[PDB]
Amino acid sequence: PQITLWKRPLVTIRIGGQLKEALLDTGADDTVLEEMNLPGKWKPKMIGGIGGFIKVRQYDQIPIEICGHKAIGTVLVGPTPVNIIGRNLLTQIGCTLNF
Amino acid sequence: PQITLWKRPLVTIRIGGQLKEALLDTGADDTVLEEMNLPGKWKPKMIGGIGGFIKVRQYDQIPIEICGHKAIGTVLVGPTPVNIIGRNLLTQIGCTLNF
Ligand SMILES: CC[C@H](C)CN(C[C@@H](O)[C@H](Cc1ccccc1)NC(=O)O[C@H]1CO[C@H]2OCC[C@H]21)S(=O)(=O)c1ccc(N)cc1
Repeated sequence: PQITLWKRPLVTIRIGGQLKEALLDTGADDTVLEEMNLPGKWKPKMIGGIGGFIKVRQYDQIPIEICGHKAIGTVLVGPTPVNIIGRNLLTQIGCTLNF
Repeated sequence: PQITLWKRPLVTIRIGGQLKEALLDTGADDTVLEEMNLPGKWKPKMIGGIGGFIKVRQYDQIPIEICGHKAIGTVLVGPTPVNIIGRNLLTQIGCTLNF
């Protein structure tokens, strides 16, 4: 689709058989999801945002269907204000900015 | 233009003197710029993201040129690590997400 920006670009994602709303966030290098259970090994990591640093759990090679488009990549789980889809997965679904 | 997301979507903006590099950020509701001493009235505000909140000064009706496109609107100013062009101005320069 083409998504305009008068409203937040929120879309439905499917991860681990669950449906969630997430924000298409071109300002995010990484994909960061609110606290949830994902299977498999994870690694403790830290990331910084506008307000400072948080601790996250890094899950590698996780499938997510974003608005009908398949991605398989790194997902960070931690205390983000909202689920964000960052550039690591936006590139996989062929997302660009246009003006 | 079309901007892929392999790299951070940084572009040149102008606000007065001062050309700056800023992120075209679909995840930011409002534009937030690094500390700078703008003229005019303003109001304090707190904006939240990963890590928590920062305090900013909200200036209204500030003209900004973004990649040669004219925009005018709210510009938040505070201790952000990166200059961020948010949705309030992205719509003004005709910017969409496409995939
Ligand atoms: C609530 C949604 C989202 C977290 C809001 N943020 C915009 C976001 O694009 C920031 C923009 C941002 C970029 C870089 C530093 C700080 C902020 N990115 C971000 O936090 O990304 C993190 C995930 O990947 C990593 O890559 C960048 C930092 C990490 S924000 O910076 O906090 C923000 C919040 C409110 C306004 N008005 C403007 C900006």
